[PDB]
Amino acid sequence: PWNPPTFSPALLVVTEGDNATFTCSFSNTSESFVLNWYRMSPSNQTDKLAAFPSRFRVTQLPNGRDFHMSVVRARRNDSGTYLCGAISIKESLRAELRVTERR
Amino acid sequence: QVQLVQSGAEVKKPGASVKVSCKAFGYTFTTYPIEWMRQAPGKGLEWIGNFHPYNDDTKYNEKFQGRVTLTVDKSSTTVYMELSSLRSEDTAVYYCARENYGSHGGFVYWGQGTLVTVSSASTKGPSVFPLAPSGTAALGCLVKDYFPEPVTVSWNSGALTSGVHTFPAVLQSSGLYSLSSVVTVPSSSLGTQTYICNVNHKPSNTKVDKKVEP
Amino acid sequence: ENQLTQSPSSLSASVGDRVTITCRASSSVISSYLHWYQQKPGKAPKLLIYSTSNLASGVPSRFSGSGSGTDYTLTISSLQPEDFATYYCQQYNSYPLTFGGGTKLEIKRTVAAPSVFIFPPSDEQLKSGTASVVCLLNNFYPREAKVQWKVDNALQSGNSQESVTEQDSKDSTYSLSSTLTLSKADYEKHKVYACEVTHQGLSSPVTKSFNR
Repeated sequence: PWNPPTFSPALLVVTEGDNATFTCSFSNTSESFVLNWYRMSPSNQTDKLAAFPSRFRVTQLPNGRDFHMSVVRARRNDSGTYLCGAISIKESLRAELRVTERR
Repeated sequence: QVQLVQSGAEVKKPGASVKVSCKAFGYTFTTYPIEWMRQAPGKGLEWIGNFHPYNDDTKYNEKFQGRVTLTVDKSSTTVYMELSSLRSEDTAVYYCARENYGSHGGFVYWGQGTLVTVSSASTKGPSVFPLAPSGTAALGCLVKDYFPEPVTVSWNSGALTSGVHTFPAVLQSSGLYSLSSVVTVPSSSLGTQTYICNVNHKPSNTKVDKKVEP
Repeated sequence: ENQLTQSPSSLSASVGDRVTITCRASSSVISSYLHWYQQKPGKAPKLLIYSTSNLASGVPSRFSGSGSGTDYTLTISSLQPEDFATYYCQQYNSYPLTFGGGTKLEIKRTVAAPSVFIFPPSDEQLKSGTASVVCLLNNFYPREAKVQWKVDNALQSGNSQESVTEQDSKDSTYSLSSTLTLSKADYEKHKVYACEVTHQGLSSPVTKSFNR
């Protein structure tokens, strides 16, 4: 897969109720792409959470290369595997979210 | 090829400060949080807190809320654990560690640990006293009032290893360590053969032999 | 915090035997977030099992983990010599992270009675103003022993410290020092120093004494 987006960091750990913000990095060579944030489910399925251009939000950053993929008010069951994907599907590598129990 | 490299051991007086380093090799420094732990001698593991170089977020255990600062230097891919106002109780091996993909909170890679000894005691060599013998005879050497750990004890410059027991040091209340080293030998050898204990405490440059005689 | 409690804290078994270690959590833990470590002396812990039951990379399959809720276990099916170590459980369900207190796995062996020896303080040491009296229990199994001091028939307390070796690499026995620390003055005020040892491998207690 040539020039896929990256997604950082590899692991984000927060307590339930907190926000978590990943960064999808993608410099298109092609013009007109869409950038999707996805969740991987048990048997390797994907589900789409948000997109460029709900608790899940994508924002392009001022450098244009970068995109915050934000979760607001994380729940426990938000824990899991996430990635980003560009369409000029070129998939980023996977990262993880873990949402801890607030005692 | 991931490895975490920690700074060397540190002996400290009460009230002082330590800054232990944890430098990361072999991955993108910002991808994973660095976790800090400690384990007092023969104890069990206690979590201190963590630093995520991604976003500079810290999580601390309430125990160490104030006294510990975690900081980073991304340039050198190092996280630092600074502990202020050191107590005797903070005597421990301090570990850094991180997760890997899908360990769900299991720590896959660990630093080598940094022993931090906090004591009012100051560095000094042991006094070495015979434990004189008097079938099978026992003899030995008492190795008393040194600091910090460790010492090493051999018998007859390594020639005698059968029957040798050198006991873990115990901390006396003086804050200095003490141990004996013993060996059993044929009582018929007593007086005929020679038995010398070799005691080395490198922190004080102490190199003492003692002849143990009847 | 969610305290983790492991049982037992020391366990004994033979090469080729099975063992089961227990980790009970004070509150319920999602099983994905409970993990096991092995620690050999001097070295860092190593991940063994993650998410309750998955072997870590390069871990042999004689190792397995199980459980849920508050009750987790670890099983080694076929003890190898390299497996005598300490084992720790850990939780990542909530902050603060907690670890269990440790289970140390030791080598089971037949019973062996100690030989007991008693060492008076050296003159060399008495000049200095202190007197250490060492009682040695040598090459015994299992580890539990009762060592008592009498000075002129008075039971002593507060004033002795015990140290025990790790199992001998050859014969798997322990040895134990008990050291009574007295001032030269206190030492010189009494005559008979006795160490009495009770141990399962003995017929009845063994006493070693000297007169100052």
